[PDB]
Amino acid sequence: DAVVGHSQGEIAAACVSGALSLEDAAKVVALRSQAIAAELSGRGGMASVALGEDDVVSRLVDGVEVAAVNGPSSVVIAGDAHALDATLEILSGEGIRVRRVAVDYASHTRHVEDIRDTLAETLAGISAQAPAVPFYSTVTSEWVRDAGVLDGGYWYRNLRNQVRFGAAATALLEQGHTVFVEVSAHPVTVQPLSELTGDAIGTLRREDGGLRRLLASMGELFVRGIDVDWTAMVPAAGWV
Repeated sequence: DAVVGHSQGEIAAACVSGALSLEDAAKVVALRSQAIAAELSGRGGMASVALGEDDVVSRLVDGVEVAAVNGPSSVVIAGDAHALDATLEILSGEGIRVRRVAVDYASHTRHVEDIRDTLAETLAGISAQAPAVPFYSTVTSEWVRDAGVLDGGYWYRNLRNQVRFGAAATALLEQGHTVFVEVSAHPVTVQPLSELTGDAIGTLRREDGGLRRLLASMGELFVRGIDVDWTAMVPAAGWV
């Protein structure tokens, strides 16, 4: 009924939602990942401060901007490494649970304002068709129902401007959406979503990326209430 994601998590959230062709989505993601590797590395990092937007912004130092609004009680910060170290020392002095994440590239900050023309050149005219499944956008916080509009400009803007995940999730909850199926190799968006709605199922986990975890996630989705076609996994046999 909809597919949601965060930044890079919005790539295939636009691919299988009827808003991207497979080949051009592959082109987009290859260019994005190579651009991230080439330039953004060694220019910052993410630190999760286990507080909401107001609490973290009351303590935000210069040079660091809120990475995204992930929830009224969970907001990550991103900025220059020295300011991150100072803010983390201050937070530890305050005793608030704060956790770095080993990211060498500062994402969705001022650093993105330098290679914008590169993304514009590389992502010009990508076949991002009109979504047969309408994804409520997060850059502008409204449903997009046009064909060919979603070019590399909004992709760069998602890569640059702060993502309003909390507002988008609240709007989706208020518009009747309840089931949030988190699909990745390890849960990252489950915690915030679950603290907001209490219904979140992750697909894979660390060290358990085999078939068994896939069937477990499918079973969780099936027991949640949605119907799944189990006949594909198991073929026919004799009478028992």
